[PDB]
Amino acid sequence: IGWRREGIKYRRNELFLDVLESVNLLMSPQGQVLSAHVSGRVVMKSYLSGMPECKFGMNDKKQSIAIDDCTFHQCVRLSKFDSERSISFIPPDGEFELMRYRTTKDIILPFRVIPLVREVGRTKLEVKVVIKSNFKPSLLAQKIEVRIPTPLNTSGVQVICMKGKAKYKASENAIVWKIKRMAGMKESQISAEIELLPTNDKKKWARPPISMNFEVPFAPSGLKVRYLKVFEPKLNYSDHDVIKWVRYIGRSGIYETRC
Amino acid sequence: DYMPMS
Repeated sequence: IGWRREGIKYRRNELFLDVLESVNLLMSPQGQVLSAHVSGRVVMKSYLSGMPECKFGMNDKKQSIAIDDCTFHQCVRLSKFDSERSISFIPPDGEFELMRYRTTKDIILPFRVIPLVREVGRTKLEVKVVIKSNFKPSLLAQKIEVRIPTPLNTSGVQVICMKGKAKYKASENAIVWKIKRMAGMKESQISAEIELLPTNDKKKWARPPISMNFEVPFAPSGLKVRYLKVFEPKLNYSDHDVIKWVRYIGRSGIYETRC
Repeated sequence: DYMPMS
């Protein structure tokens, strides 16, 4: 084997699985989903003694989710998954990327955005934006940002938001709303008044989408890791002896709700 | 966060 050395020794035999998903979405103003996909990588941090063959299993089609197509680290017997749905491999030591993958079916959209806009005459905008967290409530979304674009003839913006904090970054012609943490199945809202300058009347505005960024401790695809079995047949340790850890990091990618 | 595997 060219990627792993033969005499590795660890007193403490531990491994760490990271499911890393970028979720991506474009939503019409009426709540219909125009496009959606997940890019995911699975990264393994492994400290295992010797040369262990590992079998890695998830919910490839409790639940069952449907992976569309994926690609593996060379270390994986491609044919061992080509007739049994069992990903098998001897891992490299240290950190490495076991697979990347993509997912479009039956996604979990961590947040729904409900924009509401009202034209108080040629001078004001009245605007409310509600976000709903749509995941298990024992879980905390963190690093929530709600970017609300503003017009170019803007002459000041007052806002109220009971949760979070909100600047008007006029350099970027948008309102940034920032929320440190939010639990699942919750509603938070922001209200804004957008004082306006007169503008060339014909030259008119098309509300660009409201974009979000967020991090959530679960895989939006619905993927869930089910086993990482470790067999090492020359050495007097076995599976019960390995200390195992999983974590999920679903990040936003393109996450635009259309106004 | 890292949870153990059950």
